[PDB]
Amino acid sequence: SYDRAITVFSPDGHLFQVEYAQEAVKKGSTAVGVRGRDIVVLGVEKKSVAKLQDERTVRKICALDDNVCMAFAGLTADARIVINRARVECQSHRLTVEDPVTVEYITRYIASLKQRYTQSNGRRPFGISALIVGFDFDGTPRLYQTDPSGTYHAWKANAIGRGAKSVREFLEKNYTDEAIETDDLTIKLVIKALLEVVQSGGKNIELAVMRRDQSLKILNPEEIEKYVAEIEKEKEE
Amino acid sequence: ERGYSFSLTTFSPSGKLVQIEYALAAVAGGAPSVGIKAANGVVLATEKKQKSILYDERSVHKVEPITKHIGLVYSGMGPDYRVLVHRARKLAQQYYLVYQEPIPTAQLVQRVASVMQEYTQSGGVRPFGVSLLICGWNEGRPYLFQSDPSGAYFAWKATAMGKNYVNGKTFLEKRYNEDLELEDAIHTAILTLKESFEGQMTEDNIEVGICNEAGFRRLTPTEVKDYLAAI
Amino acid sequence: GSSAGFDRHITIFSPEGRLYQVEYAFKAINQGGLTSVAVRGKDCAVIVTQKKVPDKLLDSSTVTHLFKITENIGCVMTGMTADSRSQVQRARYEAANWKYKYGYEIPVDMLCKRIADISQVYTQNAEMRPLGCCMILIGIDEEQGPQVYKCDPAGYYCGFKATAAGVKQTESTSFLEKKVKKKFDWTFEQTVETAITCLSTVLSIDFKPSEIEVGVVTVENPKFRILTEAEIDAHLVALAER
Amino acid sequence: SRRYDSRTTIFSPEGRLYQVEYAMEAIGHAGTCLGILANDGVLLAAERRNIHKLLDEVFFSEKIYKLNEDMACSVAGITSDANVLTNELRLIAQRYLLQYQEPIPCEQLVTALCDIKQAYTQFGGKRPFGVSLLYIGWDKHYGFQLYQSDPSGNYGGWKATCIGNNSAAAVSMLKQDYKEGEMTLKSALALAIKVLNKTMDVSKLSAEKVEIATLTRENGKTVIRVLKQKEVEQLIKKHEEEEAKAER
Amino acid sequence: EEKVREEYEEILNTKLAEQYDAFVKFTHDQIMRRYGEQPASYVS
Amino acid sequence: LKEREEKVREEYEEILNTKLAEQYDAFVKFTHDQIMRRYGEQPASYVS
Amino acid sequence: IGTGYDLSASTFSPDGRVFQVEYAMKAVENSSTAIGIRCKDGVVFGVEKLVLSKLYEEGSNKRLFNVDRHVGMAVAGLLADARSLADIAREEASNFRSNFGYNIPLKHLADRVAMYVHAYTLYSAVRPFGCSFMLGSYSVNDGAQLYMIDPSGVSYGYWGCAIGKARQAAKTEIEKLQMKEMTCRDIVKEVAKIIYIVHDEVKDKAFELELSWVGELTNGRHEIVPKDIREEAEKYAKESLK
Amino acid sequence: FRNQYDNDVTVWSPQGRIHQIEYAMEAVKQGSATVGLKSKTHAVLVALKRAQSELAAHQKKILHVDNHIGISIAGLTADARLLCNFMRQECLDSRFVFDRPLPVSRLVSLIGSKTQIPTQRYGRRPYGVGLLIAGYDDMGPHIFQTCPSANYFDCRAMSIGARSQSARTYLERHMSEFMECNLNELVKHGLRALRETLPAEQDLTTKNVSIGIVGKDLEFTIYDDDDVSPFLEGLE
Amino acid sequence: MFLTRSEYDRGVNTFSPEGRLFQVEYAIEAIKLGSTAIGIQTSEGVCLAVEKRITSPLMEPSSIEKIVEIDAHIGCAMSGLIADAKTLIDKARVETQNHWFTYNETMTVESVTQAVSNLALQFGEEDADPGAMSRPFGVALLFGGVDEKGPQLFHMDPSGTFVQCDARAIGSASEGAQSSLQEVYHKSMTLKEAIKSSLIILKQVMEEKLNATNIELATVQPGQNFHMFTKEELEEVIKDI
Ligand SMILES: [K+]
Repeated sequence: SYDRAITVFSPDGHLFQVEYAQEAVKKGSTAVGVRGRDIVVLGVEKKSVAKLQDERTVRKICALDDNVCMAFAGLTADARIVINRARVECQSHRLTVEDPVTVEYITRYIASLKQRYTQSNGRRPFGISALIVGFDFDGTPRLYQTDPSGTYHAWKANAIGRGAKSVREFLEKNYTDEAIETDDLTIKLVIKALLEVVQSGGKNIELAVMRRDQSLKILNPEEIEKYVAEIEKEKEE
Repeated sequence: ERGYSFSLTTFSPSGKLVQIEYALAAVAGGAPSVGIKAANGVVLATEKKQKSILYDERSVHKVEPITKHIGLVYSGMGPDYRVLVHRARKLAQQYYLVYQEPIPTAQLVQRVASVMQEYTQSGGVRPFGVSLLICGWNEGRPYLFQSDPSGAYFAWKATAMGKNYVNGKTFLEKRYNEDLELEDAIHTAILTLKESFEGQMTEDNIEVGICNEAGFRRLTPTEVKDYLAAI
Repeated sequence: GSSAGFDRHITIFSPEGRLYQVEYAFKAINQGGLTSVAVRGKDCAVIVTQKKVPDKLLDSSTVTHLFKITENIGCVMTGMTADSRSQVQRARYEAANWKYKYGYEIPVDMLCKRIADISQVYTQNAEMRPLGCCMILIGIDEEQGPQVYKCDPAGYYCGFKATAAGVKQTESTSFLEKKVKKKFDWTFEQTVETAITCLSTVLSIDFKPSEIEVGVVTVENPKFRILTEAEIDAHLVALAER
Repeated sequence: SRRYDSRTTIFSPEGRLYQVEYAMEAIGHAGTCLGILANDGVLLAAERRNIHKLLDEVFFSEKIYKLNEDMACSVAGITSDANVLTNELRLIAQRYLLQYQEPIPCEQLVTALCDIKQAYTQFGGKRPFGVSLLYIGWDKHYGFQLYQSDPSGNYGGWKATCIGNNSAAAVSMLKQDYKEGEMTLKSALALAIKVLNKTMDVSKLSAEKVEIATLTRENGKTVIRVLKQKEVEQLIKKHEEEEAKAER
Repeated sequence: EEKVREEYEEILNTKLAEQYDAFVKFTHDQIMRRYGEQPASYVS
Repeated sequence: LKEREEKVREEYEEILNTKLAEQYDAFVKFTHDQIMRRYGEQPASYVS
Repeated sequence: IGTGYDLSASTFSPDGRVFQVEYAMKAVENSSTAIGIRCKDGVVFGVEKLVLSKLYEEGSNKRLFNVDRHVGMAVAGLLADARSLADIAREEASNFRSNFGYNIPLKHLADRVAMYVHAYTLYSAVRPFGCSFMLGSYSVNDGAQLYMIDPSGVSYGYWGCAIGKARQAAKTEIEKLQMKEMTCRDIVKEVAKIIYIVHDEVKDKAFELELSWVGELTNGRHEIVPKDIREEAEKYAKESLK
Repeated sequence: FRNQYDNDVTVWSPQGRIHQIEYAMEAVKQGSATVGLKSKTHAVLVALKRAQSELAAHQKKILHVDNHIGISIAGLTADARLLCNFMRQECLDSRFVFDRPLPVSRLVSLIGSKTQIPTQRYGRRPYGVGLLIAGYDDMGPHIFQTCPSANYFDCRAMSIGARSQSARTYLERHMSEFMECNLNELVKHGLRALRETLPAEQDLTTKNVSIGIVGKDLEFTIYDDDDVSPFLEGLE
Repeated sequence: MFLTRSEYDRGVNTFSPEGRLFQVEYAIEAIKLGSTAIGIQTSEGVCLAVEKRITSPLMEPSSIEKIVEIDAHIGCAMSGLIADAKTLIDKARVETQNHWFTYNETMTVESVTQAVSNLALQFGEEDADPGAMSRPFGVALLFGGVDEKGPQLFHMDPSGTFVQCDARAIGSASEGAQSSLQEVYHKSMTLKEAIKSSLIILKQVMEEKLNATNIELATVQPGQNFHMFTKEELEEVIKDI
């Protein structure tokens, strides 16, 4: 079996393979996630807008479970692998512990898997960064990310992929107690965050929403267009 | 003791497996081998130009039977041909044990090609340096195949491989048609070998094998003498 | 002789299809400094090798290149000595296993093919080097008569009417070819004559009996026998009188 | 040995996998294979690159491989890796059939093969499968489907796509000419012939140089039929008439 | 005696390493020029 | 004894020149084969 | 000569030389010389065991091992590899006695250990042993035997051999002996003489002579030379060295 | 490319040397000084415990191995602990199988073989630790030195670590007395040798010296900060 | 043979000419990039403090845990690549619970630190099993807790060297914090003084301003168990500065 140490410490203490996985993440499509009072919203940029494609097959927001869902930036196939293992682990935890997985538990599992690939023999780190959202059993919304290095943190709102810094600055300047008062305000906040980096509005936005005791809902293009129109009127004033 | 676990064959920046190209170069540098699919058989011919009279021509053979109805010839590195012949015999026997029917020639070609593919991608190994011509008669129809070092198999009606293989292919292209019987195919294969043969070609410096309804068999030197005299 | 990549270090193809490690293994065969000559006749096979004793402190009984594979097959090894001993040990094992599994003694061509397959494995994989030694097996087949076979590091094997391997295999090959083309019905005496004559005319030595080794098999006596100093001296005297 | 290791499964300084990219260049130099999803069927059209007239073409097809009762695929790239991948695809489809006693949904088979390709680009040091496939199928869930796969293990559901030599031009033509949800089997066949005309510029698009197979549904049974020489000739002649009529 | 040979071998190794590094960086420059223009399809 | 040292220096210079030439030949063959594709070159028999 | 083809024992030089094995031999010729001489009734070993610091105890870093009840072992080169090979030889003799039920012939122990060390001259995953060693035994039904094994793995019988820095001088002075007619009681004296001749008192300051014979005098048991006989041998060697 | 003779343990230099072994020897040489002695009835190890900072307790250097044997480490401490665990396991196995203490020389031979194994395999590295092994068995007091080269020495006294040459010089000049010394003046000689390593601005304190003694009727006991005082008093 | 980069010309288990494993030195360099951590072992407890290093206000400090609980009597402050610290924390927890299961007694802090430190150089290549680590852990840990010997503080670096420290500072600002702890430490200083001193040092070394949400402080007293301070409990000591 292959046992070369792909990820090794470089001088100055950098793990180059992890940094390169992060660079691959930086070239992925922008993904934004915002945690509201009673709704959690995930949004992804679609550079692959090409019209000869089945939108169902390139979804970048996947439901890890009935109460957990994630969006990724980076390599698509590695994201598929991590999503599949996360679903398997969710179902295993539900058998063994009787209860639905908390968001932080599956986030820890995904982070541990990425870190293990960072340090195990003969495999490169996962070139994906995630945004694991969902609701806990006690009704507390959550939002985490998992970088390729394996570090996971909780965020009120974050962006991964290209334009992460721009959208992160926008969210810093535009995440207040009022901006997440209602569901529509959260939807519009995520859409406005994406519009800071997407080429054209509406057509390049994939937006999924999760609220209490309801499964993930993929907002259809018509709803995205009507929301974007609402931001257009709001910006006019 | 543990072998390397990484592919020696990898994609070049041009987008091409250079090791397979170099294996094909070794194939193109070997003794010419020709195969002609007649309407009632197929002939496999190659030259046995030993580099001294000291070599015993009957000691080693380049046209090796695999089953009672399949034979093969190569153009490249002899030891790799021996390895692939042994593996093809193993695969044929496994098929016979499973299905109690002689292995179809297409199936044997597919399995040999799978072995070649394995050696193209597996760790610490180099691709085989032989292209095979697998001949067989089954389902009342002659067959002729060519398996390049990469493991890609092509159905052929007539082909030449080795030195002057492009000129031999042009020769065959000019002088092959559907209605050839086995004897005409043998004559044409001998002429194709002659087209690149250097010096006088005799019984012991060419090896010819045929397969028909009666099955596959190497032509004995006396029969090759009879066919050579016909020119 | 183009080169790109590690093709001169591990057994991978050069751009012209050449494996340079195999050719370097042939050079390693040459590195031994000795040459060996084998020739078969009507009812015998003879292997004659160059026996050099660099130091008078060696036990000359323990410096040999003729090895008895089985009770009926002989072997002369040219090249690196440790590799040659590995190959002879492997040949002994394969022959014994053949007898155990199949109930009859291994044919010489079969043993040469097994050793050649092992050599091919060496020249296919990348982590072990080929053995820089060459094997010349002799024996009597029940149906086909005397057998002379040779296997080189490339994995090639073939039967020979008369062959040679070592530092002077080309000159010996030319001489044996000139003698073979005549086809004058070799006997045991004539076979040992032509082997010793080839070795001497190529090396220009005129051996005393202690500078060569002779191993013979015969249809009358299929036992492999390593000729002693008396027999070799008798043959050399026969050379001298002519 | 680290000296001889080619480091196939590592990242580049700029964060890309060189081996996958090189395999994709190899595929981009391979035979053109395009598929079009129609309302009543889905078809695969593949340029044959070996045209030499000493070939026999004994088998069912040379590019189109039947994967199960209800699915088929084409290949652009290395043929031997294609063979191992298509064998693995057949194994996966039959494993679902054994486990669930029903045909495998197309996306599941694509996902399994793509997961294997991901494994080969994730660990082990082995070179990736330089094969991009082009799947056509049908299932009781999403009807007629067309799927693309990449050496990196990526896949996408396409309604019209082309892989191989001159793939970009074919994709542009398909984008211009594909009519959403209004393309029948005959319209798709005509579009395929037209696209292959401007893709095989050098070869002038004879019927001996293309292999077309259609997947339709008849009486609850899926039929995968390779188009005959006569009817491919008819398609080409009809396209020639239409091209001449354009001059009018 | 042997030290002179060792020093000459070290100098030769250093020079060969410099030339080989030049070759490696040149190939890397060509590859980065070649594959930088188009975006990777797999990353998304 | 310095004559042997000068001879060793000359041999080292010749060896360095030969090694540099061989390395350059290897590099140019590498560039011609693995890189620098030709537009008019159809792929080999194994690409289909 | 190298710098591109001397990185692994699994690589052949363009002229067919495995440079790693040659570097192991270079390692073994930079060690203190160990000599062994075979006589009518046994073999006597001798070692110029240098004492690197005087803080060591007399008998530290022995180079005369005892691999079986009737076989000795003199070593030169890296002592870690010498001890590892001593354990390998001990295990081979133990396994031989366990399976075949009698003492291993030294002609077979030498072959087994030589093949073991040859296995390390083929692969890039391992390195050749940096120690050449001698084996010596005496049995009434097989006589006195002396064999040398070097990093390549070649085994030859010797009437007398030397391994280490002063191999050439030791062999030159051993040839002056007539060991074929002498007995152990005199061969030990001459071994001390040879070791003291080949030793240089200006480069390596101090050394202690380590002697051991196996032979008829010891019923086949390989024993360290008794203290009184060692004192007499050193007395003779010093007087001769004048 | 690079020096191509230094990275791998399985690559011989054209001079017949393995540079990785020498680099592990350097690892031993960079460690803090240890010095050990032996009388005809005792074997004493005294080590110079080094402190990372003025607020950090000094590293333990004498480690228990068995009822009747002990070691003093110098080099990589994790390698030292792994080799110490191997030694302890071998001693316990000898006590289990034979119900007798394991002879010191045989234990050192096992250490030599175990440390030689990685000397010859690809990817492996030499044990970058040098061990001063002092034990008492039927053959009297023993002191041993083991190098990363898997070569071990039967010593009468030895010092390994940083500035060890001064301690070795002191030991050499005063070897003749060690045999007839009692425990107190034997450990005084050891402390003098260890002081010879220290620079001019420092001297032995109960903080930076540890003493391990094994003898005829003496459990191997490591003497620590408070307990070193009776041996320390009376040097200078 | 071209395009090979010198990143992998050396193996993982290779020594430098100075006798230091290259990977261990690189992991030590990685330690100097982590958040600063401070620990003081007083006679009435052990205190551990670490900066959170909040990159952006959207990140919740409650999630970024750089101090953890090995058991009721052991804590751990981590600096460096926190992703690598979790394997060691899990191993320490497993060892503590195994020791309780087997012996019915709390495992000594020194024994826990030793058990975790044995993992530090257990990394390699093909020589080992598939589950073997490929690189040293880029984490320095400050184990602190109370046991039979009283309050204990330990420091383990990637080299596997674990050493008992009266007051140790690790992370980016290790040197300045260590000099300050030298200036302030007395063998008879109380836990309240230790906490105040540690927070003062953190304020001196932190780039961000010290507040109740950008540090974590925990104590292990000979009485009560491992305790994580909170808001309304960390302001009560921050205000004094
Ligand atoms: K090889």
